[PDB]
Amino acid sequence: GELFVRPKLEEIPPADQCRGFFGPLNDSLKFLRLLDIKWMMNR
Amino acid sequence: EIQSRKKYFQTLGYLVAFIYLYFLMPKEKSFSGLSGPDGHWIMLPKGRPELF
Amino acid sequence: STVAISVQGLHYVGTGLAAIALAGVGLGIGTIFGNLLVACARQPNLTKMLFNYAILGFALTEAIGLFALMLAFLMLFS
Amino acid sequence: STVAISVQGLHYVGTGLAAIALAGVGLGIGTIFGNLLVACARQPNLTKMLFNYAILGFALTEAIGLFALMLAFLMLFS
Amino acid sequence: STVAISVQGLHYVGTGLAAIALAGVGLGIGTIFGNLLVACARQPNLTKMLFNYAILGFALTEAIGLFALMLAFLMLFS
Amino acid sequence: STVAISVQGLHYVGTGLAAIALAGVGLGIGTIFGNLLVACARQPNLTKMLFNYAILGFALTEAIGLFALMLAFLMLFS
Amino acid sequence: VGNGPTFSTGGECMNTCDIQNAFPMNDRGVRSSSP
Amino acid sequence: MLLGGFVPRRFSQFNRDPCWMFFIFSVGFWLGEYPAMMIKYNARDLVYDPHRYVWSHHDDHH
Amino acid sequence: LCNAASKVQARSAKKLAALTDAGIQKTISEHNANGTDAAVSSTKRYLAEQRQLFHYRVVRFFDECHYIISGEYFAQYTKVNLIWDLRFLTKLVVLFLIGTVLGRQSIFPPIDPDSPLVEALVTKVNPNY
Amino acid sequence: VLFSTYRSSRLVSKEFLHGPVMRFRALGEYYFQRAWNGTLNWALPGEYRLYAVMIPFIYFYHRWHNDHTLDRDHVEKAMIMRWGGTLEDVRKLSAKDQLRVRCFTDIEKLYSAYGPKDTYLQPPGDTLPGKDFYR
Amino acid sequence: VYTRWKCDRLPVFQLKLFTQEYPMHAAVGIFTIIFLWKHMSHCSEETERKYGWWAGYPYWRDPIARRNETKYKQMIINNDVDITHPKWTGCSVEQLEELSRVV
Amino acid sequence: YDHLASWGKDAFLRRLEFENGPLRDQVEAHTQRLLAERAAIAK
Amino acid sequence: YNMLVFRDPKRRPQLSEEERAKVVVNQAEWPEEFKDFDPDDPYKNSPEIIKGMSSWNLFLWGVECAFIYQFYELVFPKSI
Amino acid sequence: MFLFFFCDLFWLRLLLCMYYCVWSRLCFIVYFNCLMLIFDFLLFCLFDLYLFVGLCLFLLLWFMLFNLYSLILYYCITYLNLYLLFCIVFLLYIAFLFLFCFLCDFFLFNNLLVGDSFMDVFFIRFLLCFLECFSLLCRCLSTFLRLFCNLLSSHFLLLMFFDFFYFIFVFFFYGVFCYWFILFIFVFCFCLLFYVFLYLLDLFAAILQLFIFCNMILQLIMDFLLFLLFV
Amino acid sequence: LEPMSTWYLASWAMVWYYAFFFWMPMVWT
Amino acid sequence: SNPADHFRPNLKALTLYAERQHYVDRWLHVKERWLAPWYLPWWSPLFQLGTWYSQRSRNLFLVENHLSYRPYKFRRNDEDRNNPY
Ligand SMILES: CCCCCCCCCCCCCCCCCC(=O)OC[C@H](COP(=O)([O-])OCC(O)COP(=O)([O-])OC[C@@H](COC(=O)CCCCCCCCCCCCCCCCC)OC(=O)CCCCCCCCCCCCCCCCC)OC(=O)CCCCCCCCCCCCCCCCC
Ligand SMILES: CCCCCCCCCCCCCCCCCC(=O)OC[C@H](COP(=O)([O-])OCC(O)COP(=O)([O-])OC[C@@H](COC(=O)CCCCCCCCCCCCCCCCC)OC(=O)CCCCCCCCCCCCCCCCC)OC(=O)CCCCCCCCCCCCCCCCC
Ligand SMILES: CCCCCCCCCCCCCCCCCC(=O)OC[C@H](COP(=O)([O-])OCC(O)COP(=O)([O-])OC[C@@H](COC(=O)CCCCCCCCCCCCCCCCC)OC(=O)CCCCCCCCCCCCCCCCC)OC(=O)CCCCCCCCCCCCCCCCC
Ligand SMILES: CCCCCCCCCCCCCCCCCC(=O)OC[C@H](COP(=O)([O-])OCC(O)COP(=O)([O-])OC[C@@H](COC(=O)CCCCCCCCCCCCCCCCC)OC(=O)CCCCCCCCCCCCCCCCC)OC(=O)CCCCCCCCCCCCCCCCC
Ligand SMILES: CCCCCCCCCCCCCCCCCC(=O)OC[C@H](COP(=O)([O-])OCC[N+](C)(C)C)OC(=O)CCCCCCCCCCCCCCCCC
Ligand SMILES: CCCCCCCCCCCCCCCCCC(=O)OC[C@H](COP(=O)([O-])OCC[N+](C)(C)C)OC(=O)CCCCCCCCCCCCCCCCC
Ligand SMILES: CCCCCCCC/C=C/CCCCCCCC(=O)OC[C@H](COP(=O)(O)OCCN)OC(=O)CCCCCCC/C=C/CCCCCCCC
Repeated sequence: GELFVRPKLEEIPPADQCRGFFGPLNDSLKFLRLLDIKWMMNR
Repeated sequence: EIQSRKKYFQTLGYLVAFIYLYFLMPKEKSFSGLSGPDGHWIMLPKGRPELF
Repeated sequence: STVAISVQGLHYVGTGLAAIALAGVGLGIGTIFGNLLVACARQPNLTKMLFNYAILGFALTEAIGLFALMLAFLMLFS
Repeated sequence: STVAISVQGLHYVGTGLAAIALAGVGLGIGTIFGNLLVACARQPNLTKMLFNYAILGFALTEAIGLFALMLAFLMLFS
Repeated sequence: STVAISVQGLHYVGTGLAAIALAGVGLGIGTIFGNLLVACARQPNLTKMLFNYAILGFALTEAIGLFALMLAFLMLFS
Repeated sequence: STVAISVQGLHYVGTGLAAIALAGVGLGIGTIFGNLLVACARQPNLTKMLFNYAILGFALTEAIGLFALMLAFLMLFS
Repeated sequence: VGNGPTFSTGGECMNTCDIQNAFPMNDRGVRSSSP
Repeated sequence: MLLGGFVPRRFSQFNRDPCWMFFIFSVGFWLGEYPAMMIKYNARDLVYDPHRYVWSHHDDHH
Repeated sequence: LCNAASKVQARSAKKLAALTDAGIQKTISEHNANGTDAAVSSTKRYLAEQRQLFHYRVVRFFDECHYIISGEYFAQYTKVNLIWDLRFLTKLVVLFLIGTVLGRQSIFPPIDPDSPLVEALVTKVNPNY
Repeated sequence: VLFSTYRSSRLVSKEFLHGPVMRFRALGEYYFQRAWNGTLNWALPGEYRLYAVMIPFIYFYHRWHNDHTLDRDHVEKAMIMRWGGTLEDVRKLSAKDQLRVRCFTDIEKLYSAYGPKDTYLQPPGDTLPGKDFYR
Repeated sequence: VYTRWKCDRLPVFQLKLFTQEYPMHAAVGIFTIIFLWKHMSHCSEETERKYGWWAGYPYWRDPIARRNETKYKQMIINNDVDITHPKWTGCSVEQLEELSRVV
Repeated sequence: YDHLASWGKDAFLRRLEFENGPLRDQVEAHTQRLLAERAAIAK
Repeated sequence: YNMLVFRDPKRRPQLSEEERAKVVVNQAEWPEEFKDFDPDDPYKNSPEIIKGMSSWNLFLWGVECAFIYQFYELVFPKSI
Repeated sequence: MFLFFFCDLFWLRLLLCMYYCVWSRLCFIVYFNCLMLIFDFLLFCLFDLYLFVGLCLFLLLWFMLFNLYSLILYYCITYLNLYLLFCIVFLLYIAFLFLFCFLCDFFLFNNLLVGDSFMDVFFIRFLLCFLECFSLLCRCLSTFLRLFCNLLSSHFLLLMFFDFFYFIFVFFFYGVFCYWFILFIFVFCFCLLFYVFLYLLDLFAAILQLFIFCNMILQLIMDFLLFLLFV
Repeated sequence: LEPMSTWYLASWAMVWYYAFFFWMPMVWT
Repeated sequence: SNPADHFRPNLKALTLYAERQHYVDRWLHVKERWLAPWYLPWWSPLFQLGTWYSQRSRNLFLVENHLSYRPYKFRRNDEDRNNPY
């Protein structure tokens, strides 16, 4: 529809804010980000 | 000029084709076999005894 | 085994089903004229253009009903 | 036992069922024109434009009926 | 005792029943376009936008019919 | 006496009857989008939210249609 | 006068076409069928 | 597009243009072939084929 | 039953008044004044003229035969004459076919006793026809 | 270098067959190059007389082809199947008999789905030959 | 001035049209042609009998059998095939002669 | 367009020349007067 | 007027009533084909393409051709 | 198997050669929207958005030469086959789709993921993306199916009605000389009315179906066009 | 129905492919 | 049935038959004849275009190990569902 402008480096939220199937995969669970498809979709 | 001559010849050719198609050309594979071909095989091997 | 059966009266059944296709055709025509009246009440000066469009709608709906009726009469004579 | 039975008349029944689809199509077309009238009496300056869209709608809606009708023919001629 | 019967002509009935589903699709499309005609007469300036959404609905309403249509073939050619 | 009859062509009828369920899903989607068009003209400033809600409703109706298709395919194969 | 054709029009009315300004208008108010 | 051309006002004027002359000839053929079929196919001496039950298209396509 | 008759009479009267032929109007007025029938008078005049022109037709036939036989007709042959001759040939063919059908008093040729179609004659639904 | 890619490389003179070509163009232009001959996507002209001439001609030649090339096959099949199953058997009949048979086929065509069904369904008790007559 | 449609000859314009104007469409069309001739270019004898004839298959002369007979005769004569070979018959020549004398 | 000269003018072409020729004003006046008279008679 | 779907074109007036009223009609200058010109019947006095060839004659010619087409085989049948 | 046959356009080809040896203006086009994609001025597209005009015009001419003239009795629609129409629509639709895909711009497909960030990505948005990707192919299939079915149904109906009219006209016209002549005249008038109505309906439907056939393709193209604003 | 058939689909489609690849350029020019 | 028969091409002229084996072999002979000369090295794109895809497809056919039976492509009768032979 309309033109798409890529976000700036400062406009991209941090990875820790993203949520997985059950909950955020923060520290001690970072390596589970690779396996969680929903977390990757949200990211 | 070029297109006029080309279309004149094309018109004559199409006229001949139309007459032949709709008044002379028989339909293939007739039930009685009095008109049209029944089909035949092509590209059959020749002079290749080792093939069989 | 290889049994085979032909039934005669079945063409009465299918024909009847096709007649049901005229239920929504009937209705539909109804609906058009319904709306037409309201339109002629809302804009009474447009009593002819609206009539023409209603006739067009009836003609198309009647064509559909006629498509169905062809089957209904054809199965009844098969 | 094990019998391979082939009934012939069933192709009528199915055919009739397909015609029932038209009951919707027909009705649907009517609905369009219904609204068309209510739309022409609400803003006549757009009548022509509206008419065009209606025709588009009719052509899309009718298309569906044809599908059903095709099936009927397929079963009626087989 | 155990008797196994294989009727060959029953797929016509299932095909016709599947085709019946197209009535709802046709009616839905008619409703969409009727509402479109009414809406455009109310907010003409945005007509184009409305049209797009209408088409979207058609794209999301015809697809369903295809599935039904699909089943018909899967039973009509089998 | 006791007869254990197994007819091989009855799943087509069940598949068609299940497929009939899509006549409601299609009409529901049509109603959703018709109301969406009517609402956008009424309050065009909220087009995106209305579009999102209509998409949600379509997804739910499509889920119902998916359940119906699951039953239809299960009967068609099993 | 002869029976020959003239500048093609395509069956269009130049008094209401999208390029009507390209067709000169005469005293009677009828736009020409040609440049 | 049906924009214009010679249009006869009535039957008697179809002979004022060669194209409409051909048209009225064709219309004569079209409408007059039906009476001929009435006479030919409703004739007293027309007899059905005795062997009409030996074969029919209905058994062939079935 | 009476309104329809009045309407038909009125329509025909309007059409009769509409025509702008001086001779037709004059004859109609004269016959209306005298109370006679114009159409029947026209028919009688026509038949009288044709009765008095029979030998004119014979003389014309012989003159035309001489014109054709002498070759003068083909000397000035044009496309229009070709069109007329094609029309003439078509009428001749159609008349020959109609004459054959009437001569045998049957649309189709009669069936011979040795033909296998005799059964069809025997199995007529209605022997009267 | 062998053949030119440009249409300007003429193969004949400008005056080659000028007369016949001009007559052909006169035939084309007289009715078509007119203001009222505005076509719809080049397929439907505006001149009425083009319809009046071309619809009958198209129908005529299509009908001749259908009658003498397409339906003739069905007619011959009916004649062969109903009167021996072989071409020689049909040729054993006279022209009048063949005429009768072909006209009965025409009757069947005109009835189609609305005529009486006794033309192909043998009523019980009928004395005429059946399907196993030649078998 | 130069234009492709007016100055180039027809074959040249055809190549230009389908190479610098509609190359993807030409590619897809060629793809579809290959698919059709790879998967939709065969018809069995039974299929021909069912649907391959305008008025129906004339069993009373069986033209398919005649066509195949001509084909096989031509192949045998041209390729010098010994149809009496044991692989074709499944038995030795002497056994074939014995069978001929028997029947 | 000399090659068309032999074809002459058909009835429709003659009518168009008559109505749109130098006598166009007279034909327009006569036609409009006749139509007005017929309309008055109809009413 | 109409003949089936073929409608006779009508020229739009170009003169105003004031200018039109000042026009003097002189039918002596008109061609013999168009005298007492009637928009509802402009070709009443138009000449026939072929003298003596009526429309009914052509219609009958077509009817006769149809009769020949249907009846020739009844008189001159041919074998298969 | 190689079947040699010919199309039913040879006379029309002859007429085209005769009547188009000289130039003529075209002012009426069945699908005019292929020429006017942009309605707001100062908007322009870097994509070749007018590439479809030539194919559209040729397709309209071809389909019109076949479908419109098929109303004449015994005229044959040579291409009337389901899979052949599938091939035609496949060519056009997939060619344009591959033109957009060869662009190697993945952001062009961002709009396939329907909805906003509020909606759950896996259970709502991704299923909508699946349905939309399915809907593209379904649009292709529906286009070709709709073109095939309209012709087939219309001509079947015409054939059946013509057969009925022939039957009653030939085998029941004698009632004109009988005491039940009024019934036959009523039926005959009804048949004439039905004849005219069917012919008008078919004439309108053929053109409308060509319009929609071209509109589907143009809609495919328009779904992926992006317009820049002149400054 | 031949419209639903495939036993000579390739030869049948050759008509469309010839129209597209050989006749369209002529109509174009 | 009869109405359905009206939707057939009306200008069928000739039908030719050819075995897949025969014309495939002839095509291979043509390809070998044109790709044989020394002035077309095996590493040229033209030669690889001619040969590699065909080799790959034939290899895929040879490697195939299917648990089901695929009936012969060119049987005399392929209309009977209950007879793959
Ligand atoms: C198998 C073999 C069998 C063989 C059997 C034997 C064969 C015969 C052998 C000889 C026998 C002895 C001789 C007997 C001779 C009798 C005839 C005779 O002399 O005639 C002269 C006589 C006039 O003589 P006259 O009185 O001295 O005249 C003085 C002047 O000369 C007057 O001059 P004129 O200027 O008036 O000249 C014109 C005049 C003279 O024209 C003629 O001479 C005509 C031709 C004469 C011969 C006719 C023979 C008829 C025999 C039966 C039919 C055979 C086919 C005839 C074909 C004729 C084609 C034109 O025209 C007429 O006569 C017109 C008649 C038709 C009138 C039409 C009006 C219809 C109105 C309907 C309205 C309905 C409204 C209902 C509303 C209801 C509301 C609830 O005319 C007639 O008798 C006319 C008879 C016409 C009968 C037609 C019947 C047709 C069949 C029924 C109709 C079916 C279709 C339509 C149905 C529609 C639904 C309702
Ligand atoms: C400065 C020198 C002055 C000399 C003065 C001389 C004056 C006196 C006259 C001289 C003598 C006459 C000269 C010829 C006149 C020709 C007619 C004429 O005037 O035309 C107008 C015009 C006059 O020239 P121009 O206007 O001055 O200049 C033309 C422009 O420069 C460029 O034109 P363009 O590019 O715009 O268009 C050319 C062409 C487009 O270009 C081409 O077509 C050329 C390429 C075509 C190739 C087709 C074959 C491909 C096969 C596949 C590949 C095979 C590869 C094999 C490899 C090796 C294998 C070992 O356009 C067309 O196709 C449309 C026109 C078609 C004409 C109609 C043809 C049929 C008429 C039938 C009438 C009779 C009916 C039957 C009557 C029966 C009665 C009972 O001529 C042309 O347009 C040329 C047409 C050429 C068509 C060739 C078609 C050949 C088809 C048969 C092939 C047979 C192969 C057999 C193989 C067997 C193996 C076993
Ligand atoms: C000397 C010529 C060059 C020699 C070779 C040079 C070196 C190699 C060149 C490149 C080779 C490519 C190899 C394959 C690459 C990948 C594609 C693929 O899968 O291919 C499958 C297969 C090749 O098989 P393969 O993979 O090599 O392995 C064999 C397998 O065992 C087979 O397994 P299968 O199951 O796939 O087998 C089924 C069947 C499957 O076969 C097919 O599906 C055949 C499809 C043919 C496609 C043609 C493409 C061009 C179309 C142009 C537009 C036409 C529009 C429609 C016109 C209709 C009316 C004519 O395969 C065959 O039997 C292959 C036979 C191929 C014969 C090609 C003959 C072309 C004739 C063109 C006629 C044009 C007439 C225009 C007249 C106009 C006049 C104005 O088919 C093709 O590759 C077809 C395209 C071949 C193009 C060759 C080069 C251009 C044409 C040169 C000859 C021109 C003759 C003109 C005669 C004019 C008479 C008037
Ligand atoms: C074994 C028996 C024989 C058969 C062998 C066959 C071998 C097959 C090999 C295997 C092939 C496998 C694949 C087959 C796939 C088929 C698919 C198919 O048919 O699709 C439908 C599809 C239908 O297309 P369409 O829409 O009807 O349009 C194509 C038309 O051609 C119309 O389209 P268009 O109008 O757009 O075309 C352009 C047209 C533009 O318009 C024109 O140029 C007008 C003329 C049109 C001609 C073409 C139409 C033909 C009409 C019917 C036949 C006419 C009468 C023939 C009389 C025969 C009498 C026995 O220009 C031309 O046609 C250029 C050629 C002009 C030739 C002019 C010759 C003049 C000679 C003058 C000589 C004067 C001598 C004087 C001496 C004086 C001495 C004192 O067909 C095609 O697309 C073409 C398929 C061709 C595939 C290639 C076949 C291989 C080549 C075979 C050539 C055989 C030559 C030897 C025969 C000898 C007599 C027995
Ligand atoms: C833009 C809109 C165009 C609308 C055009 C409207 C045309 C109106 C025609 C009125 C009736 C014409 C009757 C013709 C009779 C011919 C003789 C005959 O027997 O026919 C009977 C035939 C068939 O009649 P039938 O079915 O009763 O035949 C009986 C025959 N038996 C019993 C053996 C079966 O009539 C027709 O089929 C006529 C239908 C015409 C429908 C309109 C077609 C329009 C599309 C083609 C346009 C062509 C223009 C080409 C111009 C050049 C292009 C470059
Ligand atoms: C009565 C029954 C009725 C059934 C009806 C069924 C529907 C029929 C519909 C027919 C009409 C519609 C057809 C639309 C088009 C369909 C297209 C299709 O699916 O075709 C697929 C088919 C697949 O081809 P294939 O079938 O040969 O696949 C080979 C795969 N093996 C070897 C494992 C068997 O495509 C073709 O037929 C064309 C192939 C040649 C052209 C492409 C070559 C390049 C390939 C690139 C990848 C691989 C090589 C490496 C890269 C390149 C290196 C140089
Ligand atoms: C390139 C050939 C090298 C070997 C020598 C071969 C000579 C053979 C004898 C030829 C005698 C007749 C020649 C007639 C004049 C030919 C002129 C010519 O080539 O015109 C091409 C002209 C096309 O013209 P345009 O495309 O418009 O463009 C032309 C200008 N750019 O083509 C034609 O019209 C066809 C003319 C064909 C003539 C004959 C050609 C024969 C070629 C044979 C080569 C093979 C070797 C032969 C050896 C023969 C030994 C006895």
